[PDB]
Amino acid sequence: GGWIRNIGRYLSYLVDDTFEEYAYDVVDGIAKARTQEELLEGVYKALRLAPKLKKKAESKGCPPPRIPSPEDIEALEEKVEQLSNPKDLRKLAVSLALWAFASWNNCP
Amino acid sequence: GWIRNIGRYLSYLVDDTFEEYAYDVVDGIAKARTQEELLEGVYKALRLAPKLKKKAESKGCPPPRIPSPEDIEALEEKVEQLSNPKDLRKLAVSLALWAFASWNNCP
Amino acid sequence: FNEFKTPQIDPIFDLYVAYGYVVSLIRGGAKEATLIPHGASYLIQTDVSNEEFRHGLVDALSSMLSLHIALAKLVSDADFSAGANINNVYWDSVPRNLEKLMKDLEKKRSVKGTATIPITLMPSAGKYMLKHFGVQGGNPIKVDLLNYALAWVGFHYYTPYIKYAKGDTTWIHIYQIAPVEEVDMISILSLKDLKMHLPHYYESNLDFLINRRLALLYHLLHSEALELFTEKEFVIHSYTLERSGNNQAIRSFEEEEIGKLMDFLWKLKRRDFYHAIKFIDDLLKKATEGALALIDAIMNERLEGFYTALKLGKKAGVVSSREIVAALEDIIC
Amino acid sequence: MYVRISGRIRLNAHSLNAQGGGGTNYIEITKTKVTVRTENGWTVVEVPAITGNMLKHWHFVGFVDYFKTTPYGVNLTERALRYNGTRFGQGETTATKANGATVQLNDEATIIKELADADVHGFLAPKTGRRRVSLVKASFILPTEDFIKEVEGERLITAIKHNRVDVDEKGAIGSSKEGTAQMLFSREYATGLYGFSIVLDLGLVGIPQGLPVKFEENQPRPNIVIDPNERKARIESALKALIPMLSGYIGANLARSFPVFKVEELVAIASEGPIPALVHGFYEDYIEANRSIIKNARALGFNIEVFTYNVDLGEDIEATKVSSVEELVANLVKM
Amino acid sequence: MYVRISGRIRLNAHSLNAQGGGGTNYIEITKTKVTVRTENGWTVVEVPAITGNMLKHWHFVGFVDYFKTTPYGVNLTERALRYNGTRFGQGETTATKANGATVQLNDEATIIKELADADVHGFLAPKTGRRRVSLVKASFILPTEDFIKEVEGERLITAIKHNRVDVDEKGAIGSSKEGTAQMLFSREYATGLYGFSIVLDLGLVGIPQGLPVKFEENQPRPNIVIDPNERKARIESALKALIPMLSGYIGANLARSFPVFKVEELVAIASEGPIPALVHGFYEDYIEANRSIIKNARALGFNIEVFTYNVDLGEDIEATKVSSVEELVANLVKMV
Amino acid sequence: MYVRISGRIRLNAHSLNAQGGGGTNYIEITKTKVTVRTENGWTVVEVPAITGNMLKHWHFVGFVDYFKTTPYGVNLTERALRYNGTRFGQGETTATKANGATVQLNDEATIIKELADADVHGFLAPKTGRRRVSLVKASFILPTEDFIKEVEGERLITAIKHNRVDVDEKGAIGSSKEGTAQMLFSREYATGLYGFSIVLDLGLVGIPQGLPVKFEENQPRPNIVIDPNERKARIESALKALIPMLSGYIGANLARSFPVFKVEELVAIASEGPIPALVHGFYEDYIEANRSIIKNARALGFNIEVFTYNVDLGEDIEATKVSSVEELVANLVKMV
Repeated sequence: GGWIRNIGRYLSYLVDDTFEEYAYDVVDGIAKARTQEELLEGVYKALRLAPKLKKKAESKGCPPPRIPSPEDIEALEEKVEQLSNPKDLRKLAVSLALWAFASWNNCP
Repeated sequence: GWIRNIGRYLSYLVDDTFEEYAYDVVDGIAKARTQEELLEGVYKALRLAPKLKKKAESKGCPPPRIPSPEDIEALEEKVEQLSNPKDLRKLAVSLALWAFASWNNCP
Repeated sequence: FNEFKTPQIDPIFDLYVAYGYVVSLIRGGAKEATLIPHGASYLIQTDVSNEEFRHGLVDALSSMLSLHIALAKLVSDADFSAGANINNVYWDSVPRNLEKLMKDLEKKRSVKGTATIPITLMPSAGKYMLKHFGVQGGNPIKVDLLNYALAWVGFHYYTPYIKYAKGDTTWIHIYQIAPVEEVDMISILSLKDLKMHLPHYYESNLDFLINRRLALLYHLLHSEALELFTEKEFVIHSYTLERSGNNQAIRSFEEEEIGKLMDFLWKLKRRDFYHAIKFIDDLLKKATEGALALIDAIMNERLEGFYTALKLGKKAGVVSSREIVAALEDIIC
Repeated sequence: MYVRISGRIRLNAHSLNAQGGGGTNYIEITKTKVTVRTENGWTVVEVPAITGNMLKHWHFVGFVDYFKTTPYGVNLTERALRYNGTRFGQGETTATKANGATVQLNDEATIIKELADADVHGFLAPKTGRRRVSLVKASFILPTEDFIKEVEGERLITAIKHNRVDVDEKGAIGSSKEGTAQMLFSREYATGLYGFSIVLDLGLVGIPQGLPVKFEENQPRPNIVIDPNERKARIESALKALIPMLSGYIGANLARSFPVFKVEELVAIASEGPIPALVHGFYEDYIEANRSIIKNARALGFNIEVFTYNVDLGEDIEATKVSSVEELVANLVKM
Repeated sequence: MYVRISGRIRLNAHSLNAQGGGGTNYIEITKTKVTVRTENGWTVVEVPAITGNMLKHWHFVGFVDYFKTTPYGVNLTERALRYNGTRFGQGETTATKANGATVQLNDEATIIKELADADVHGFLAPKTGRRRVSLVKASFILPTEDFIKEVEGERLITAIKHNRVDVDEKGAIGSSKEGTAQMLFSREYATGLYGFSIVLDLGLVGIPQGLPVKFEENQPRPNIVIDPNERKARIESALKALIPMLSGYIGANLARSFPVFKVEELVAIASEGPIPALVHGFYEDYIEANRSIIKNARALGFNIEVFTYNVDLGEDIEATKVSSVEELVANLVKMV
Repeated sequence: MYVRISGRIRLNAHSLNAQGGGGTNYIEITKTKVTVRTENGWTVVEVPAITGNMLKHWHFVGFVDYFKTTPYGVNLTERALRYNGTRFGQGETTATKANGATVQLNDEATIIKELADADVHGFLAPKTGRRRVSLVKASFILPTEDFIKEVEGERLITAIKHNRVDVDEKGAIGSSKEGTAQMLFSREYATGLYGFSIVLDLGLVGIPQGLPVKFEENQPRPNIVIDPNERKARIESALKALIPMLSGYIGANLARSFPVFKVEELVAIASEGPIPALVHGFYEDYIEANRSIIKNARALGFNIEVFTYNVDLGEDIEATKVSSVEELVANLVKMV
C-alpha cells in the first residue's frame, strides 16, 4: 500500500556503502521469514539500528535516513495480523526485503 | 519496459568474467509456476549483489550496477495480477531469457 | 488454357511431376502459369502449347544431362544420379532413362515404354506390394517415362535435400514443399530458389545432420530466398533414406510445417544478422540437445524450450547476444 | 466370454514405443499429433501415443506366460515360447508345437486344436489362404483430451542422456579410435494420464471361424471342436493375461525404465454374446458415452454385466464396484 | 522364484544420477515429471528422480558381489568383476570369463551356463543376434504423490557449490595458464520420501529362452542347463543382492555424498510362480491397492507368501511382520 | 576387514564447511534441505550441515599423519604430504612421490603399490584414464530429526562480526586510500546434535581392482601387490585415522572456531566378510534399526563384532561396551 517502498528505503541503509554498516544477517532474517513472529523480530532488529544510522548520517555529510513513520508500522501490523498462511507471507516478506539491495542515491 | 535493466543484472551471474556461475537462481526464476517462488528466486539473485560488486572491484573493470529502485515496485505492480500461470510464464521465462544476453560488462 | 492434367498415382510423386511441370513451362516460356491443388492431382493451368512444353522439357533434360556429364556405365555425384539415389543400380538407370527421353523427344517421338519408379521420387513405392495374400515379384509399380522424367526434373531443380555420409552408413534427408491453396509461377520459382546442388557434407564436426528437423533448420538458416511463407500457406513433406550396412530403408516420415520456422527465423534475423547465423551455428555445433529443445519450442510454441536452449548453449560456447534475446521476447508477445 | 474394457490409466517416466535410433545416437519416443478444442479453436498438440501393436504383443506374451502353468499348455507352437509369433509365412506349410509335433495347415479346426496361440491371436497361410482373425484387439494408448486441455503447453518429455563407459584392460578409455564402445545416447521419457480400450472375444475361442455353430440336431449349438476343459483353461489364461497388462509390463525399456503404472478408472462389459465396443478412453466425456451405449445395448436385449472401477457411470445401471484389476479378474473368471 | 517388492524410502541429500560432467560447472541432477491430483485436475510437476538404470546397475553390482563369495563364482564374465555393464557390446563375438577363459556367444544355454551375469540380468549379442530378457526389472524412484502435494512445489534441490585447492608445487595458486585446475562447480542434492519397486524373475534362471522346456518324459520339466545347486546358489546370491540395495549403495558420488537412506515401510510377495506386479510407492493409496491385489491373487489359488515391514496391510491375510531387509531376504532364501 | 560406524555427535559453536564469502564479508555456512516426518505430514527444512567431502579430506589427513610415522610411509605423494586433496589432475601422467621420485600412471597396480594414499582414498587420472574408487565412504553430517523436533528450528545460526584492523607503521586505520585493509567481516556459527556415519572398506588395500584374484588352480585368493607388512601398516593407519576424527579435527576454521565436538553415542560393526552399512544417526529410530540389521546379519553367518558406546544394544546382541574411540580403534586393529 505504498509503505513497502518507505520501509525498504530504511532497509537499504543496512547494506549500502557510505555507511560502514554491513548488516546482511538482518536482511536474510527478514527475507527468510517463515512465520509472522520471526518476521516481526527481524523488523524490530532492522529498526533497532535507526539511531545507529541516523546519528552517523549527519557525521559524514549525508542526509538523515528516511526512518519509517508510525503509520508504516501500523500498516505492517495490519498486514501481518491478517496473514495466517505462510504462502502469501513468504512473498510479503520477500517484497520489502528486496528493496534493501537497490541503487539508492542516499548521499549526493 | 524495465526488462533490459534487470536482464543486465541477471547477466552478471552467468558471464565468465564473474567466476561464481550462479546458475541455480536462473533455474529458479525460469521455472516459476506461481507468485511466491518467482519472487523468492529474484530475491536470491539480487542478494548476491555485494558478491558481484567486490568481484568486479577486485578485478579491475567497473563494478556492476544494481537495478534501480524506480522499477522495483514496477516488478510487483504487475506480477500481482498475473493470477493465471499461463500468462505468468511469459514473464517468468523471459526474466531468465534476458539473463543470457550479451551485456558487455568489462573491457 | 492448356490446363495440363497430372496423373493421379501417388500424392508425393504426383507432386513431383506436377511441380516440375512449372519449370518445364518456364524453360519453354509459358507466361502466366498457375497451380491449382486438387488434393493429390495438383493440376496446372497455363496457356502453353504442347510443342512448347516439349521444348521446355528437352531444355531441362539437356541441362540436367550436361550437369551429369561433369562427373564420372556413368556415375555422377549429382542430385539425380547418386546424391539422392540410395540404390546403386539407379545411379546408372536414371541417366540412361533421361538420355532415352532426350533422344525420343528430340526426334518428335512420344515415349512408348514404362519404367520402374525409385523410392526417392515416391517413398510410398518400394519393392513389394500386397495384392491379396502376398507380394508381387520384381517391382510391381511402374510409371510412364514422360512423367518419370518430369518428376525427376522437378526433384532435381526444386526440392532441397541433404546427404550425410559418416563412414559406412549414409543418411539422405529429402524435403518437398507443398502449396495448399494456390500459387503462381513467381511463388513456385521462389520455392525453387531453396534448392542447392551437391549437399554432400560428410566430415565429422557437422554430425548434427542427423535429427532431420535439426538438419532442415540448419539448411533453412542460410537460405534467404523469400519470406513467402508469412503470406502464403505451405507444408513440408520430408523423409529419410538410410543405408546402414547396405540395408536400404526409411525410418522417418513425419509431416511438419514450414511457415512457423520461417516466421521464427525472419523475426530473429530482423534485428541482427551477424549475431543470428553465428549464434545458431554455434548452438547447433555445441548444444545439439539445446537445438532439439529450441526446434521443439518453435514447432509447439513452448516457452521453456528457448530457455533450455539458451542455457545449454551458454554452458559450452554460445554468446547469445542481446538483440536475439529481444527478438525472442517480441516473438513471445 | 466377450469382454470389452475401456478406461483411463496413470503412468509416467516411460520410454514406450521409441523410434529405435538404430543409426542415430538420439533415441526418440513416439511423437503424435492430437486435435483438441481450445475454447472455440481446433488446435493440434504434439504428445506421445503408444501404438496398440506393442499392447497386443504384450497381451500375447502374458497369454503365453499364463498358458504354461496349465497342464494343457502342450498345444502351443514352439515359436510362441521365444516371444515370437510370426505364424508361418509364404514358405511355411507346417506348424511346430512346443514338444516338436508336426501340424498340417489344411483346416483351421485342426490348427486351433493343436495350437492355442493361433486360436487366440490369429494366423494366416498365404500358401492356401485360410486366414484367421485375431480374437484380441487393443487400441492406441494416448493421453485423454481432458489432460491435454488442462495442461495445454509444457514439454512433458524429458530427454535424459546416458553414457556407456568401456575402459581398456587397465584404465584406458577411448572415443572413436581405441576400438572400445563408448556411446552417449539420449532417451525421451514421457508422462501424462493416458486412455486405453481393449476388446477380447473369448466367446469364439476354440470354435472355428468358418463354422461358428454345428447345427446338426436342429439346434445351432456352438462348434466347440476342442475339449471344453482345456477350452475353459484357455479362457482363464487369456483372462489372466491382462494381469501383466495393467501393472507396468507394457512397452519396452523395462529393464531400465519399468514405468510407474496405476490404473485410474475403468468400465468393462462382459457377456456371452456379441457386444459393441464402448468408447476409447481418450475422450473426456467417455463416461456419458459409456452409459448411453450400455443403456442402448441393454434396451436392445443384451445380457451385459458391467464392472466399474473408480467411476460412477450412474446409479440406475447395474454396475459392480471393482477395487482393482485383480478384483475384475476374479469377477470375470466365474463365466 | 518370482518375488515383487514395493515400498517407501526416506532419502535426503543425494546427488544421484547427475547430468553435468565432472569438468562441467553446476553439475545438474535429473528430474522427471509426475502427474498428481491436488484436489483438482491432473497437474504435472517436475521433481528430482532416480532412473531405473542406476538401480539395475547397482543390483548387478550387488549380485556379482554376493556371487563371487559363492563357490560357483568362477562362472562369471571378466567385465562383471570390473562392475562394468557393457555385456557383449557392438563389435565382438567371443567374451572372456572371470578366470580368463574364452566363451562363444553362439548358444544361449552355453552363455547362461558359463556366465551368470548374462543369465540373471540378461544380455545382448548384436554380432550373433542372441538375446536374453532381463529377469530383474527396476522401476524409477519417484517421491510419493502425497509428499509432493504437501510440499506444494518447494524446489527440494540444494545447489551446493564447492571447488578444489589445486596449487602449484611452489605454493602459488595458478590460473589456467599455469597448470592448475582451480575451477568452481556445483552439485545438486535432493530430498524427500521416495517410492521404489523392483521385480525379480529368478524362477527362469538357468533356463534358455529358446528352449524353456525339454519334454523328456512327456512332463513339463524345465530345461535347466546348469546344475540345480548352481541355480540355487545363483538365486540365493540374487536375493542377497538386496541387502546393499536398501542400505545406501544405489547411487553415484558415494565417496563425497553417501546418501542417507532409511526404509520406512514396504511389502514383498513371492509364490514361485506368476505374480501380478506390486503397485509403486509413488501413489499415496498403494497400500490398499496392493492389499486388494494380494488378497484376490491368494483367493484365486496362489500360494502367495507376503512379508510386510512397518505396515498393517490387511491384518487378516497371511502376512509376516518382517523387521528389516536382511530378515526379508532370509525368508526369501528359506523357501528356495 | 570391513567396518561400518554410525552414531550421534554434538557440535557447539562450529563454523565447519562454510562458503567463505569469496566476494562478501558475510561468510555463509553450507545449508542443505532435509526431510522431517512430522505429525502434520512430511516437510522439508533447511539446516546447516557438513558435506562428506570435508569428512573424507580430514580422514585422509589423519591417515597420512598416522602413516608418515610408519616405516612404509615413504610410499606416498608429495601433494599428500602437503595435505593436498587433488589426485592426478587433468593433463598430468606422473606422480611426485614423497621420496621425490617419479611414479608412472600407466598401471594401477604400480600406483597402489607405490602410493598408499591413492590405494586407500582412490584416484582419477583422466589423461591416462586410471580410475580407482575410494575405500572410505563418508556421509553428510546432518542434524538428527528429533533434535529439530525438540528445538523447532530456532534458526540454529549466529553471526559474529570481526574486524581486520590494519595498523601501519604510524598507527593509523586509514581511509581506503593509503593502503590499509580495515574491513568488518562476519562469520556464521551453528550448533546441534548431528548424526555421523563412516564406512571403512579395508579389504582392497594393495589389491588392484582390475585383477582381484589370480585363480592359479581355481582357488580364489586375494591379489596383493605389496608385502603383508605394508598391508598391515596401511590398515592400522587407516583405522587410527579415526582418532583425529572423533576428537575435534573435522571442518575448517580450527584456528579460530575449533568446534567443541563431543561424541554422544556410537555403534560400530566390524567383519572380515562383506557387511551392510548401518542406518545414519539422523533418523531417531535407527538404534533399533541397527539392532535389527546386526542380529539378522549374524543370523546369516557373518563373523561380525559390535562395539557400542553410550548405547545398550539390549542383551540379545553380543556387543562390547567401548569407553572411548581409543579402545574402539584398538579393538578394530586387534582383529587384523
